[PDB]
Formats: sequence, structure tokens, C-alpha cells
Amino acid sequence: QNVLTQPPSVSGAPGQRVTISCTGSNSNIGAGFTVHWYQHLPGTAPKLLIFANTNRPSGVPDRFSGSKSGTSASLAITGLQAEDEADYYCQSYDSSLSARFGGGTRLTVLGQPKAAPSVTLFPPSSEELQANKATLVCLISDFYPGAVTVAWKADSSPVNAGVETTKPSKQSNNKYAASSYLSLTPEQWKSHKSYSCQVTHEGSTVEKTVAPAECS
Amino acid sequence: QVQLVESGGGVVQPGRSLRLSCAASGFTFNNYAIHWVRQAPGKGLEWVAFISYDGSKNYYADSVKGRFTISRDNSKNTLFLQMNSLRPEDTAIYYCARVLFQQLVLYAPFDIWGQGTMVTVSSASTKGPSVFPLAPSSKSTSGGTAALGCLVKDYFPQPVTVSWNSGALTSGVHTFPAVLQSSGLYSLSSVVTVPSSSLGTQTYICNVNHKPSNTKVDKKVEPKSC
Repeated sequence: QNVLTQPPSVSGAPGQRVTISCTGSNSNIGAGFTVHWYQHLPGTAPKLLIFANTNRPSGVPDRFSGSKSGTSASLAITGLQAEDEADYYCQSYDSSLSARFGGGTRLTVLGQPKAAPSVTLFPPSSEELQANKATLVCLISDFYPGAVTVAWKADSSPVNAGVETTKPSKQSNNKYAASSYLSLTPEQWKSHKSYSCQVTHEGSTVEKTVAPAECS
Repeated sequence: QVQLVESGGGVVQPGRSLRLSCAASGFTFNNYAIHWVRQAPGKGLEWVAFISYDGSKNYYADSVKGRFTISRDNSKNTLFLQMNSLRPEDTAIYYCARVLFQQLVLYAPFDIWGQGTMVTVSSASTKGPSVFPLAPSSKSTSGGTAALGCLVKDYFPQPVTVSWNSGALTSGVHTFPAVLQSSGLYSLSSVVTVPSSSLGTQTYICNVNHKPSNTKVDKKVEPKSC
């Protein structure tokens, strides 16, 4: 038994060329077992790209090619296109006849301008409060790249418990969205002067705040 | 047309059993080996099992050995994956895939794949959601426009569907992906952006539908006045 390592992620800009390696060992690749490549976007089934190290099925474009040497294999893609953004997996076997997949490499295609997130914070509603509970909702959207840090504060202290935050996911417009929820008792809610959701993105930090009927 | 279609996934409690199926059409099934592959949440593809063209042979990943059984019926174009003693760690979308070459060829690639079927192993129980209004305010008002929404709380399992004004309002709406609480239940929020100069003159109601528990909720959202 053994494994196949793949770099978790790779990038390149459109029209350029990138390479994705698959590193195995004397027990799979090194022993003669062949390597196949699949391309994958989760809302779809995988697609066979290359088989038996360097073979390409018909239907599969020119731009994709494979090579192999010693205990490693590699996949090259030229003329990067948007549509090439996806996960790519190498796959081989071992002396059991168990197929073995590598961890996957997600490829990112450069070229999209940075985008600052719009952040929206909502306090608990009376209704939920009447039901003896309180949920604060921090909504974060339209940002790129897909990386963001979320932080909460009661007055000036950092709150850690009762927080649930989604990893971000790409929307149809190519930008990301994420959410963070803070679960509190109605006693804490009324016990502090304000709560804040702070979001950091690429050097930018925006912070929104809410307070219990601080009406006036 | 060649095609593989898996069936039988759904929600289950740990320790129970579930049998999935994969039916072929468009080609001579008895001439090919078939495999099952799965992909857990946030994880990569993982090979599960395989069975030879004539069923005389089979094999399994170490992670299912002893719990899963593969089998096929060469009189009906169907293959089966019997899963017993399911664990939360078996949660995944499962795919069946055919190899490229007929009969006993080895190391052949996976050329045709079905669309997969989802299996969720949880202890949670089916629960419709609680729905609360997220009222608009100066606190998030007049950017010229205002933001208001519906918070859809504690439900299981996915998915939920939200619409506003019964389909009539479709622009400005943004439904966020659900969060999985540690409690095993999900929560999500749907927001809409609207002209802040007509609030109160216009009515907004979010329509929430949770198929799994046969619960629909309508909730009007209104600007308070604290």
C-alpha cells in the first residue's frame, strides 16, 4: 500500500501554462502501474482527461497532456482558460488492485480583480427574544479572493463561544459569500452596550455594530 | 446513449443499513467491470470497491472492508452496494463508474460515471425550521436602499427553499448557504435589498418550504419602530 501526493493548489493566469504533479513511490508509479487523470467540478461527475500516462481520449482537447518519469507523474495544461478552474486528481493502483486516488489539486485561474465585501449585521428579533433566545446574524458577500477572517466582540471583549461561521462559497457571479452566527441568551444580549462583527479581507477591515434598543 | 444512474441514498442513523443501486443502459453491462467511488464533505475522491464483469471477482478499500458488500445482477443491468453498520464517517456522495475496456482488462480507466447519490449518516432527527424576520433599519438602511430578510433556524436535513412574495420578487434577493451547527442542525438566511423610501408602503413576505418535514412557512417582514 501507499499513497500519491498532489499539491493542494495551483495558480496561473489565462493563456499561460501550468503543471500539476503526482508523486508516488516505488510501490505504485515506480512499479510500472499506470496513471490516469480526471478533471472535476463537484456539481458534476468526474471526467477522464488522460489515461495510461500519456493517452488522451477523443473529445479531450490538445491543451492537456501527461508525462511520467521515475516515481512521479505530471499533467500540463496550456493556454489557461476560465473554464479550466476545477479540481484535478491523478489515480493509480497498487499490488492489490485497489485503485488509489491522490488528494486533489484545485486550480485557480488568475485575472479577477480584488473585491471588498459588503457586510450586513442583524440583531435578534423580538420574536426570537420572546422565545427566550437570541441570534445575531453577520452576512458577508461579494468579495474576492475567497479568503476572509471573521471576529466578534461584546463591547470591547473578544467573544469566542457560540459562534458558527461558514467557509465561503463561490456565487454565480464569481464572487464569494460567507455567514457567521452568534448564539446568545437574552440576558447577555441586554447586558452589553453593543456587539460587533468584524471582517478582515486583504488588508481591509470593516466592522459593523448593533446595540439593544439603544433607540433615541 | 450510455448512462449510469445511482439510487437509494438518503439520511440514516449510525449503525443502520442502506443498499444503493446503479443501473446501466445503452451498453452491454455484462461486459464491463464497475466500481464505486465516494467523496466526503470537503474531502477528495476515494475509491471504495469494485466487481468484475462476471461477478466472480471483487475487492474493497480498507476503510469499508467487512462492512460493505458489492454485488451485481447480470440478468438486469444493475449493480448494488450493500452498506451495513454505517458511521458518520461514511457520509458522502457515492458514484458508480464503468471502466473503459471490456472484460478482464486490468488497470483500465474510469470513463463513464453516473451523477452520484448522497448518503448522510447523522443522529439528528427530521425537524422543520423556525423562521424569524430580520427587520430593516437605519442601522442598515438607506444606502438609498435597505436590507431585510428571514432567518431560517434549526432544521434538518437540507435543503430548504426560499422565495419572496411568492416568486414575484426575484431581483435583489440573495439566499446564503446554510451553516451546520455543532448541534447537527442547519441554519440559513435569505436577504433582499430594497428602496428605502417605500418601506412600509410595500409588503415583503418570505416563503419557506422544507420538503423533508412537509412544512411551509410564510413570514411577513416589517420595519419596527423601537
